[PDB]
Amino acid sequence: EKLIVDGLRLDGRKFDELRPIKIEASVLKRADGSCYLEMGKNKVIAAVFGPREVHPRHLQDPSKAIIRYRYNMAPFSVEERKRPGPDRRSIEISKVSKEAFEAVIMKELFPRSAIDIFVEVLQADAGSRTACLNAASVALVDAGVPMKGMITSVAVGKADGQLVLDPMKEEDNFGEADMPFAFLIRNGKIESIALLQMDGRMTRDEVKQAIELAKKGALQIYEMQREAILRRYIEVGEEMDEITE
Amino acid sequence: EKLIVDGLRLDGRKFDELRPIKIEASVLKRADGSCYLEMGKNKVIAAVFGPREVHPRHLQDPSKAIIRYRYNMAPFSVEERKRPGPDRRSIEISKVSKEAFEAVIMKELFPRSAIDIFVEVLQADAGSRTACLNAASVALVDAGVPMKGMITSVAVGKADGQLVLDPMKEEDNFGEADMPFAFLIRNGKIESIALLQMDGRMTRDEVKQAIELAKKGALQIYEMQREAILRRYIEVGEEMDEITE
Amino acid sequence: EKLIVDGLRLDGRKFDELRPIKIEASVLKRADGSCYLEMGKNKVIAAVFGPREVHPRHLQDPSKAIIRYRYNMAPFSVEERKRPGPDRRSIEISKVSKEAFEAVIMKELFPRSAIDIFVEVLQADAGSRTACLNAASVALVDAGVPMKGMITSVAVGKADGQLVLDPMKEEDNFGEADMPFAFLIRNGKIESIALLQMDGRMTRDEVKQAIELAKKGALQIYEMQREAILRRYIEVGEEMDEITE
Amino acid sequence: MRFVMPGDRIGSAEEYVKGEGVYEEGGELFAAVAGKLIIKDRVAKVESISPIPEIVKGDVVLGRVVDLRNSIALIEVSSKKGENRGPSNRGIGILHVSNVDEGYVKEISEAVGYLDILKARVIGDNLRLSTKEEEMGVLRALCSNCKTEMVREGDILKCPECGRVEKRKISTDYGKGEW
Amino acid sequence: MRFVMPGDRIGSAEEYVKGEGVYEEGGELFAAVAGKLIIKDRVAKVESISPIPEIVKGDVVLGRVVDLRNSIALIEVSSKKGENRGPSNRGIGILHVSNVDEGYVKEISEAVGYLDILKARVIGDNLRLSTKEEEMGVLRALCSNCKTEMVREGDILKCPECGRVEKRKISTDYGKGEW
Amino acid sequence: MRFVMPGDRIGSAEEYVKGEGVYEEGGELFAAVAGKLIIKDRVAKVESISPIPEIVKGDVVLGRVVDLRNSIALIEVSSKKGENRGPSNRGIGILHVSNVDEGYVKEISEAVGYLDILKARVIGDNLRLSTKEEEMGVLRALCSNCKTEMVREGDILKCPECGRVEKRKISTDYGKGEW
Amino acid sequence: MPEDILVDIKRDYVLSKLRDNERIDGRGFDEFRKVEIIPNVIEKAEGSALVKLGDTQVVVGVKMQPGEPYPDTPDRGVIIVNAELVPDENSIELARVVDRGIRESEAVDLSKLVIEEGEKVWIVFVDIHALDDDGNLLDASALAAIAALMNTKVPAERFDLGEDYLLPVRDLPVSVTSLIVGNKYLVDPSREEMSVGDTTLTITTDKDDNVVAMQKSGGYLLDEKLFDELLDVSINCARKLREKFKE
Amino acid sequence: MPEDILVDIKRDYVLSKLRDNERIDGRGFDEFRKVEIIPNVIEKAEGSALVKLGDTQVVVGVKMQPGEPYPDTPDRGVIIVNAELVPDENSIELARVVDRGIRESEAVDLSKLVIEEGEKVWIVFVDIHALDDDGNLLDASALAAIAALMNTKVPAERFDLGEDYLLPVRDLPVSVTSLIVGNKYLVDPSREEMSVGDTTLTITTDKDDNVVAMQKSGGYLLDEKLFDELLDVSINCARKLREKFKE
Amino acid sequence: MPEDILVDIKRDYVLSKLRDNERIDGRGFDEFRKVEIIPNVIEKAEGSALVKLGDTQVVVGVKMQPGEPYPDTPDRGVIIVNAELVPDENSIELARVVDRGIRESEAVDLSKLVIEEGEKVWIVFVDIHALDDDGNLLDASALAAIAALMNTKVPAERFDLGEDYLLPVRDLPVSVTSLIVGNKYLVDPSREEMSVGDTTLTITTDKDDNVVAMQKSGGYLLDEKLFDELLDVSINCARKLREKFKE
Ligand SMILES: [Zn+2]
Ligand SMILES: [Zn+2]
Ligand SMILES: [Zn+2]
Repeated sequence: EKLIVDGLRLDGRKFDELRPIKIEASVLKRADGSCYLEMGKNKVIAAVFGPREVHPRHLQDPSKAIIRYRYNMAPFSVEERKRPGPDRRSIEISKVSKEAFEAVIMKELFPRSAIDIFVEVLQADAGSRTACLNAASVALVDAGVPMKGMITSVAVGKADGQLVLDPMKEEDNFGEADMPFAFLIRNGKIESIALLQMDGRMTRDEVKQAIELAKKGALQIYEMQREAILRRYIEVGEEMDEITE
Repeated sequence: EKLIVDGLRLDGRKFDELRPIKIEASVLKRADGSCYLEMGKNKVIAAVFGPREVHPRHLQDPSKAIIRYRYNMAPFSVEERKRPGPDRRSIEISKVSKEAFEAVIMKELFPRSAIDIFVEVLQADAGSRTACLNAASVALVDAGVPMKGMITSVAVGKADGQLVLDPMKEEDNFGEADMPFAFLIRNGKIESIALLQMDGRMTRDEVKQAIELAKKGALQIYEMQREAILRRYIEVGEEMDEITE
Repeated sequence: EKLIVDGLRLDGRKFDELRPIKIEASVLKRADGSCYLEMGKNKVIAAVFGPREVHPRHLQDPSKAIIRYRYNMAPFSVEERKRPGPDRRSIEISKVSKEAFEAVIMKELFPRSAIDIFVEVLQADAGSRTACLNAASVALVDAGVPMKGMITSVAVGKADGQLVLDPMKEEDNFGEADMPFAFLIRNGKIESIALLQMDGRMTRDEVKQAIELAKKGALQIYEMQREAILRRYIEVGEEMDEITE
Repeated sequence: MRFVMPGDRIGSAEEYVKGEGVYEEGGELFAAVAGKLIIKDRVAKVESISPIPEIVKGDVVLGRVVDLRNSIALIEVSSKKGENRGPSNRGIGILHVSNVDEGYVKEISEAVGYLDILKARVIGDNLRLSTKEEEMGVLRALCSNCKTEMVREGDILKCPECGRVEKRKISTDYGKGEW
Repeated sequence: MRFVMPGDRIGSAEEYVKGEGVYEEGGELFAAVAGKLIIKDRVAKVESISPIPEIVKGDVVLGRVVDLRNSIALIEVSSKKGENRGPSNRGIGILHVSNVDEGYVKEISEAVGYLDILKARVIGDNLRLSTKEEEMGVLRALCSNCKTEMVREGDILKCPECGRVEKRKISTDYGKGEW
Repeated sequence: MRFVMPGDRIGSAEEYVKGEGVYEEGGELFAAVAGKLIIKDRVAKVESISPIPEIVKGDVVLGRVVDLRNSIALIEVSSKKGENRGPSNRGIGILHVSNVDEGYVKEISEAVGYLDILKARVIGDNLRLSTKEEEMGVLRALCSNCKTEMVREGDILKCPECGRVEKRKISTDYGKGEW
Repeated sequence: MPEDILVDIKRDYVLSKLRDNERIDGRGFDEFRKVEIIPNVIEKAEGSALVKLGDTQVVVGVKMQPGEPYPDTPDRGVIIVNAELVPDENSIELARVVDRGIRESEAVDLSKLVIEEGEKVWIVFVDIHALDDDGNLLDASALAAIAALMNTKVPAERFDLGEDYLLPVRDLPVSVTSLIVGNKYLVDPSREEMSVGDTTLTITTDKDDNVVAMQKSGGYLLDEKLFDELLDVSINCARKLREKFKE
Repeated sequence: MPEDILVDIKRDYVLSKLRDNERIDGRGFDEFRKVEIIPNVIEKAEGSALVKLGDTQVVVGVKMQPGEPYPDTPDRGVIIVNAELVPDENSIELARVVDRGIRESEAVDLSKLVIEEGEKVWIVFVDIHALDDDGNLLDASALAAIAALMNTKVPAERFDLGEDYLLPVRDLPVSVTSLIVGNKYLVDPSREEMSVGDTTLTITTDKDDNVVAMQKSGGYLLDEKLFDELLDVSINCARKLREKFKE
Repeated sequence: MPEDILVDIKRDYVLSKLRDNERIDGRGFDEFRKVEIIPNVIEKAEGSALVKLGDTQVVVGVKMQPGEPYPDTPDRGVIIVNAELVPDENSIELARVVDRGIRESEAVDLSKLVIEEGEKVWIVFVDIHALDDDGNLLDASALAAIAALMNTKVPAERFDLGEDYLLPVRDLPVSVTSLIVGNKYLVDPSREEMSVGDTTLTITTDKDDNVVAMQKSGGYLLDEKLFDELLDVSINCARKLREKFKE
């Protein structure tokens, strides 16, 4: 069992190649913002409920909106029916995810408010965490909530000694390292790191090179995000012209 | 086995015969209203805690009282000791049981308050759900909380193709259907349905015939209900002439 | 198998001998008072968070401070790795331990406040519950919370028909009785009973003979507690003369 | 038989006038409660076999001051004398100085207090409390120094532990465990 | 293409005045929302693809009265006619009897009602409401005696079951389900 | 040895007078806290090895402005200068415009901002605060717009981000992280 | 509570129209909104289906694994149904109804899912996931669950029980939920119509039009007259929805 | 807070009568109220009983079924005791006390409830269900619980173990709870006397008048002199009570 | 909120010193506080260690007992890490990181912890118990956890398997957590410094200076250049801490 054979991975992609991605904004009616997202075999759905009033008074920040993010896996999203409800892994993912948007969302504009982000994975593969972030980010723009810029996420793995972009299920489970990333994008450029985590065994040199592969990947994903929002812009445009039509 | 042999069910009752009932009002000293009820092997006890203040201010209603109903089975009420506490079944029975009184109680007379109904099945058999409702309606009158009328309840089963009134455990486990009902009795006559639930297989015709079979049983039960409150009326009456005597 | 062989117990102690004890005050930095205590193999530490504001306003008492006490065992303190999280035994220990202190802390001196007492057993043996109350009492003095006096606790056991002071695990698991106490200690003498619990089988005399064997060991424990606070008194004292030195 | 169950038809809304224990629906009057049906002077009412108390102008109530404001005093009305059942219109009642001892006392502290159990009368739709009769007045007070229970000593309320003697409108039932 | 994504650089804060949907940083103007970038009179702004309404001065609002003080009427503003998205600056506005119908009515309790759905207009800030117009007023009043919703009949809100009638500033869209 | 443990008898309730760290019961005085038993002029008190501070007139306090009601400033007092232990009598204190500055100041929002961290001196029971002296005042404030911590510049607070500018009774320790 | 203001005005509107014998969108009182069933939407699942009822969206996934045979039925398969409505009491009632309709119609021969008399038996997990709540998630979930089971593939190979086979489904449970308002009924209520109250009646029918499950919910009194009319219209409505599975 | 007002006044009354050395109802300081014991109140259970103590009511159900014992004690039956006081803190303490009396007095020969040594063993569930709390639910639950075990029928047949028989009971644990107010003690306190404070002492005795368990609960200091006195009283009250099991 | 007043001022102080290139205690930005590792502090534990980092104190006990291996990885021992901080979202994170470092570095060979093919395997419980929190309980806990494992005795002769042996620890995971403030970083922050905010970067390294785990926590944007430098700095800090295990 070898992961890389002749420069190709078990699914045919090269080391620096993303799995096929599909992004659609405004797919939910009862949500301020939303987006459906497919990353490889990951089928993820994101929902955002625009600045609304936070109900439990003690969670009300007098000076800024509070961000809540819930990553959750559908019982049927994995190989073995998963018991519904939060687990240690989900709470964790929800926390770093919450934190990735806490630096990008302009919360000072909505005091005593709440911007709740819900992300559900209908089908999971490696990277679901990454897929939800890209979905959540699109969902947030669809909801028109102010942000310093976009948040694009991709993970980098290590297989048979080589760093690979957007690892798949066999690569995460049998590889040597998994490293999920997320950056803030401004002016079409990678500005800073919004999310960073890694498990495995990498050399200092491979960590720095990994940052480089993820950036190349994230920019590619960012383009796809911009496109999904572009279409949404074209649909609401031809909608305003519809009522007038 | 065989549910109906020569027009007689496995206990001697006829298709349209209730199980031996017993009803007693004011059975709990520490309670605004109470009632011990029996329906066949079912031994139930209801307690009501009059229009009081709902403490957790958030669950308060500025125009009407909230109604809470808790259906709970004691761990010794069933054949196989049941772990104490809320079951999904219990939650369900409590939701629907509370809905039957929500239409009947004149909760608008006590804003910001709460009328809590607690029913406890000490011994279970088929129909405890309906026993508790009968028991609760008595306890509510005993507590004197304003109502549009009474709530009487019975279930209609179906064994060996034949509709039967007030089904027992065996006709409920081996029958072809079970349909709990609860009606509002106003002026000694069935007026509307407060609770309707059915599980099994019945024809459109059988459903209609089953409604009928049930109303006959309700009027019969309601009579036992007026009787029990009559005795109560005597007790609080001959009780006043007691201090005077 | 015998517990008493020739006046000596399995560990070589006499029927009226405390196990080795060690007590140190002000052992934790972020805590108003604290104490590290060792009774036999029992390793325990207590922390007191001085008169502070109780958050959930519904628990706030307008006339007197509320006392909270939490007994909790470390997953690694027992032979069989216990699972973290309140135990029935734990909840019980905390309640009875809280009561022992509600009877001494001068709560009417801090209305609307809370005095929280956390006691953790890092290594358990028999009587941990006793080590904790002793530790706690020291911590409370260390935190300076006004008290009627000191709380000293010890358990009396019964092995092979003979009463024994401060029983060990073996004795507790194969003896005929186990009885922990706690006394209020004013004017260098034992005044009253702050905590009393018994399990096993004892005669009317034995019980009464157990209080005597308990008060005897308690005074010894109490002298140790007093030396622990006296050393602390030197430490806060030479610590002041340090800033000026 | 005057007995009546809730739901029982009492008659048309034309001839009879809705009263206690009765309601109207579809132009018809029914009993809202179980008890004796009394149809006196056009009015139909039902004597509930378990009435729910209601504090009304003129009743004797038992309350506790929750907060003081150097004039207006907030007393938590908990129960009406006569019935053990908690009333439906329980809540906060205000007791002003003018209605305290038909005397001349400033502030308020000289009669009321804090957390002290009181026993006044009702006069005013807003649970407006008033204490004039000698039967009314503080029924159980506590010291501020030791918070200890205060015992009645003649025309004043002294403390056993500390000894600080406190004075305030005492109710002849003070310390009696009755009201 | 005038389309911009949040993060896209619009220009230096020297050349343009930060407008809606734009933020400044390091002396650079960026888009905070996705939409059409418009530069009218040096003021650069972005037309959000999902605007978040801000209840400003002069717009029609919708709310429920939270509490009626003797003169000031406290209303719980919720929406801004023209957009389903809950606005950002929601909360509780103030309605003074002086701003009810240009007429001279004393009490506010009879002009508006506790828990009445109201259709007001913004006067200046802090959600200062007015209802002296026909289009504005109460949209749904609940009876105080039977707690049920009241229907309109002429200029009075006659309760269907209890019959009681109430008089309060009524909107021309009363009972329509529209505003 | 002057060392006393709580529960140690100091003497009869006749011999000495109950002071700090001492309690009375059964006509006898005891020590409630561990520490040095000091007896000054028949008054027996105990210096606790862990004193629980109490805010009193004259003490320098640290607090937060939780509410700005016209001519009134409700401060959330939490610490007493000189001691790290949370004080026993913590709660809301009051700052009047008349005490904001020994000088002349109109309004209070002109010196004490909502949510600001203050350093005041107690001048009256019930946590009556005074900002009079220069050593007192606001220690940290947030821009009302961007909510960014304002940097002191001259005798006015400025926001480094949005550049807004607010004025207030600035303590001479503003931004030092010391009070 | 702050949301209630917009809803209450929406309630006046739905009622204003009800008085003039109409619904918000122009439907008839026994007319469902457009129904769209999409199976195999979750490949990793043994079975799945996405159902669209108007703008209401829900997805059901099915997972099968062997194991626990109930002590009372050690020779009968197992079906567990759960729902997630991202309150609890409602999500629970929703799962129970969907389950009852599948259970009482015997849509899935539980006797055929046996593997080892009282040792190992197939266990079917039915998980309902609501995506867009625009009203009547109950019917949508019921349509999606049966649709999902009909498109389910037993994972025999993955384990050791040989060739894989489609799940043997013998019935087609469908349920009609109606919003009752006074003495009027509205089949397939939209989220907007629900602004009137949560008073509904739900009838579930099998292939042959036998009522298999009924559930009345909410604090309302159900007029027996209307119940009879609605019982008939409902069996009809379920039949017409059932032919949506044909093509 | 609103109920505390009537309780404080009621307290002023209780203390006043205590001053004159009198209990609210005239009872003697060492006298329980009317005690009524009724076995077989719940049928489907293998054991049951109801106890009335004054106006206080309690029912106890005993269930039994084969099960796996504690790995620590491979050869012995299992007895679990629970209580529901329809807070949780008090409900655990009450169960544990009753429990301790049963376990420490060895009223049930756990060695006789073994089926397949190390594998199966009789697990005895004892659930306490408070019906009416008028003070001292403990003694009531102790009485009820012991009564319930004595009237237990081991369901050997139901599980294919053959021929039913009574649960052999070899001792009669009886607890006596007293309220302590200062130095005076009130045996079998009523809910109205508890308005004084939740300060109590509980002593449980066995068949031979030995102390099998003790428990003082509440924020108060127990005078040793009072204790010694009450220790005798309690043991005596036990006997006067333990006789209501004879007839 | 009230405790915040004191912390917000402390935050102003620390930020003031940062502006002048200083830390409040005079440490260097890549300098740890004094570290003290004391193993065998809990004898009733197969392994254990107390760690003092400045004033921060943490105890970690290790309990081993045979159990069933996960289904997916038979032939593999089990290691379960859990933490107790006396919030939960922080307790889980701290345990997960500690756990991640041990697992990715393969500090303990789980293959050697197999008892029986795929039925019995050694289960290692590593429970972290915070004693005093003065900052960086994470690095402290990682230190104690690996130290405890290094002083672990497999309780073989207690479950009757064989003879006792020391747990074979093959690596030495060390994590270095830094407080990121703006563009600056502060290795091993103290509770005082943490008042600035909860924005950190944690890098766990192994024996060969390979990065084993990494985690940035907090709402902030990590600058790429700052990260690159913190990487090298952290690898080096870990090498130094790792040496405290030698002597
Ligand atoms: Zn006093
Ligand atoms: Zn009306
Ligand atoms: Zn600013």
